[PDB]
Amino acid sequence: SGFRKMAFPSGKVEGCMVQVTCGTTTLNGLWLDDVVYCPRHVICTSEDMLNPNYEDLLIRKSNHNFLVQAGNVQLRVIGHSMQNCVLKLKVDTANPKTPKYKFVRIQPGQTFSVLACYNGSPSGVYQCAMRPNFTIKGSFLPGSCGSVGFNIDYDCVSFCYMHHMELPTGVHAGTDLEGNFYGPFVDRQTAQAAGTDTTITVNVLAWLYAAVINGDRWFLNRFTTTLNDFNLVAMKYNYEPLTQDHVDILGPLSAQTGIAVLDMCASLKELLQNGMNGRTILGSALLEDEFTPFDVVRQCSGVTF
Amino acid sequence: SGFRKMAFPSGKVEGCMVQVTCGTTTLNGLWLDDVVYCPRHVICTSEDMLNPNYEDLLIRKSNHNFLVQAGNVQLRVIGHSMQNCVLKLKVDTANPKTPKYKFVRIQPGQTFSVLACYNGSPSGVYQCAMRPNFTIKGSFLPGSCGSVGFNIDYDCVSFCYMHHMELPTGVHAGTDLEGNFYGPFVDRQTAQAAGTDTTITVNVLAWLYAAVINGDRWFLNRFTTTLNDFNLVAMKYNYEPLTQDHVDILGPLSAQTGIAVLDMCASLKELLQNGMNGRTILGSALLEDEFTPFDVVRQCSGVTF
Ligand SMILES: *[C@@](O)(CO)[C@H](C[C@@H]1CCNC1=O)NC(=O)[C@H](CC(C)C)NC(=O)c1cc2c(OC)cccc2[nH]1
Ligand SMILES: *[C@@](O)(CO)[C@H](C[C@@H]1CCNC1=O)NC(=O)[C@H](CC(C)C)NC(=O)c1cc2c(OC)cccc2[nH]1
Repeated sequence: SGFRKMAFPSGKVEGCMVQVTCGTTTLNGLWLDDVVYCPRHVICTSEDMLNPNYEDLLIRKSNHNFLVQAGNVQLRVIGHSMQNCVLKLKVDTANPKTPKYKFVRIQPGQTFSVLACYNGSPSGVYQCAMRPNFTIKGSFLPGSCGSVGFNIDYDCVSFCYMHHMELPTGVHAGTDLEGNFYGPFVDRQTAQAAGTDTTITVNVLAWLYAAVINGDRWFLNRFTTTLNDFNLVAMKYNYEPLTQDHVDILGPLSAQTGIAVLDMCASLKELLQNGMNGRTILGSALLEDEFTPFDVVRQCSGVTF
Repeated sequence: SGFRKMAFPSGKVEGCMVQVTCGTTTLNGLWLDDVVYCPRHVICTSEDMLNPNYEDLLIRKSNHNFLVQAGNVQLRVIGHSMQNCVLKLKVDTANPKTPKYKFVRIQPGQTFSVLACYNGSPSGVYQCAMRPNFTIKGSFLPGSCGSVGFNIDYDCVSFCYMHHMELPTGVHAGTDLEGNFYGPFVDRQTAQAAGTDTTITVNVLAWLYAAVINGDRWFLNRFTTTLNDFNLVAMKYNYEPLTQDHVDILGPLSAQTGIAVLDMCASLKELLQNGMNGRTILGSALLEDEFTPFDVVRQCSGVTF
């Protein structure tokens, strides 16, 4: 039993974390096979960051301009290409620690593990969720650019995020491993705001099932609601609408506890209208939306990786 | 910026997790060099765990009664012995992924990272804190015995916890890597109850320092107390008394903010006596206690490994 914010074991990613230096800028790279992936603004100077023409700046660079570091071993760049905001540095040596990998673009509401890195060395691992406004509530310091977000299925690591910047509100934005930004953000040194951030509803419902599975039942009530009537109240409190797919995903959680999904919705409806009155749920004074139904099932059901 | 629970990179510990089977019972083991460490109750069947005589059970066990597997590959046991509640199995092969390691016994309040494992395959990693009643509020499922808790100091990995059981209350208990239980618990199929939990006072002070390092400093009292006077008032609110390593460990955080430890102690006593009056600190208004002063230094500074 128990329920913690759990990230995937990071060992498969640590073997790919390298250091990419170009000029006087240093960030992190992901060394898969004979390619090294890193944010493209490593090639930028301090003056270039304001308004960078990247294909312009990239054409003015060469292979020997990039300093790639893997441990205490300098990796030689034998070629360079650019895919959106991601730089691709081909090297002479392949990574023996390359796992089975894939490049996916997660949908908002999904979760992934972040391996915070500085100068190509892993600092810490933690779990994030892609918020509906395509930002993440991460923990990043200058030099964390190039850190990747990931999920592991069987022995396959599915990369989905690369860190790029920090918004003025403390949240963070980045790209997938193809270079496409999550959200309306761009890789320039400007103050960028995001859209209004809604609450991932189906994540809150799975979190409540996790509390019931762990013996916390103070929030349940003897009422039920229709899917539309719940979405009507949920929309009023800036919650994403619950879909028939979301209800289907919560199926196993409803089966284990015997509480219908539409029953849990009446509890979340009550919680939004009345508050928690100073009590806690799973030790939290707030409604938590950073756990997917899989995250709860993989913990509470007993699934292992 | 961004502050959240952050676990150590689990790669170095991943390469030390193995499977230990005795008859029909399977748990997890820690393989460092040519010795595998695991809970001693692996030599038990279902009815053996009720009232086990561990010295009498080990006398009827041989080296070939032990199945040690790295993945699916078996490591032959060339020697077995017992230290308290852990089992030591000498293996014919030395682990090439063995890092520089240590066996340490941590104090209630210190944090570590748990790498949850099932059948020798790491499942997830999360940060825990040792509660003052010597339990941990973990997240374990059947087959998780042998999962280790650890801290990383530079290139050294310090092992400090080996999981053993789950209390009726939902929390968990275990031993260090020397076999000695944390608390008054024993490895048996017995209903065991921990003592009354308290708040890790040194950890809320580091968290208040973490808030001061950022924006929130609204709770600064401009008052002081003696170490003795605060300890007497803190115990009246189910808070742990401050020891000596507590005051000295808060040193770097006090020098960074210029706010003395005893000055911060009076700010916290003001928050215990009159509450927070609907004000929030670092987001959640719940007085977090699972961040050590190192967790603040390590996160706010970007210490890598
Ligand atoms: C990378 O590590 C550098 O390659 C760095 C990581 C973030 C900054 C510190 N903490 C982080 O998460 N990324 C940046 O510094 C980026 C630069 C590229 C072009 C994206 N810039 C920002 O994150 C940034 C710039 C500004 C700003 O200007 C003006 C004004 C307000 C906020 C802001 N964030
Ligand atoms: C290990 O996997 C056993 O190898 C197992 C892990 C716990 C069980 C599931 N989740 C866990 O954290 N450990 C145990 O089963 C131990 C075995 C002891 C050390 C011999 N037992 C318990 O954790 C346990 C026993 C009892 C109990 O009795 C009956 C009554 C109430 C709670 C309880 N927990």
